[PDB]
Amino acid sequence: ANKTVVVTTILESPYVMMKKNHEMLEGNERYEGYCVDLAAEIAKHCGFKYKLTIVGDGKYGARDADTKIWNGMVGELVYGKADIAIAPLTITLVREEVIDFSKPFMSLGISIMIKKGTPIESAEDLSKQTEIAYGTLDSGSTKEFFRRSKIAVFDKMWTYMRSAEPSVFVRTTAEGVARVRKSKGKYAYLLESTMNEYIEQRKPCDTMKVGGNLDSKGYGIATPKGSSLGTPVNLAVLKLSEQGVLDKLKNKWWYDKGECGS
Ligand SMILES: CC(C)S(=O)(=O)NC[C@H](C)c1ccc(-c2ccc([C@@H](C)CNS(=O)(=O)C(C)C)cc2)cc1
Ligand SMILES: C=C(C)[C@H]1CN[C@H](C(=O)O)[C@H]1CC(=O)O
Repeated sequence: ANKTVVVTTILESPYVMMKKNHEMLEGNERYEGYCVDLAAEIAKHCGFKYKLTIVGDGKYGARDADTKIWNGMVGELVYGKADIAIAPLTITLVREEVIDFSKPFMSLGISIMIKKGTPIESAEDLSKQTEIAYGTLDSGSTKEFFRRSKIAVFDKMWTYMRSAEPSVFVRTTAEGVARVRKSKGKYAYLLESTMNEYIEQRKPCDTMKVGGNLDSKGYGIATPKGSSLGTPVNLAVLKLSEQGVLDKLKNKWWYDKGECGS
């Protein structure tokens, strides 16, 4: 018999956040956000009951080089702790080797966030100077993009980033944004275009996404290999795409209540 599906997700705005009064609420109603709405829609279309759970270690999915153990949401799928991950989980080769990804439900690319007024318009711009420091998260797909790259500009940027003092890496999105804002234009934060756009729409409206994206990829819903859930989840993403629901949800959580005008 079918079971209540365990959905692993993560606290990251505007994808998932706890409602302000979550202590007096229970279960799935404790949370709100893009991925909460998406989870609800996927569950509706696939006809399953589910329980939203926040990933234990608060990570996305990387494999320890020594222990070979997978962490984060990917880890929870791999080790049978959860049935599906619904989050801004970037589709990458190393992850798709061990879990199944649906077709992407949101597009994004690595992008540059600057404090307004920063004389930077592209990654090449960053790569040609040191006055304005720049960095990525200390773990995740962006950092890996830089570590792995064979492209000259990106390789130059990685070389700079790994040796820059003090460390140009940050541990959370909030930290990157905060560093940008506090640095009077002396720090630029490399982050997924989706988060960049989100933050750009929030007071005090002092950040800006600049330039084209450095790459082009997507977020996908993840399930363990051979899961019975994989096919219907994928078909559900397809259907929600074609009926305009994904566009509607992104507008809902990104732009509808934007605080920085039009
Ligand atoms: C990791 C990469 C291989 S990738 O991200 O999968 N594709 C690379 C290529 C540049 C690319 C990157 C992103 C997208 C893209 C296009 C659309 C979407 C959403 C809106 C819908 N995805 S869908 O499968 O086309 C749809 C019919 C449900 C999400 C991602 C399409 C192609
Ligand atoms: C927010 C985090 C740490 C996640 C979100 N997507 C990327 C991932 O799935 O690895 C990470 C962001 C990044 O690497 O810039």
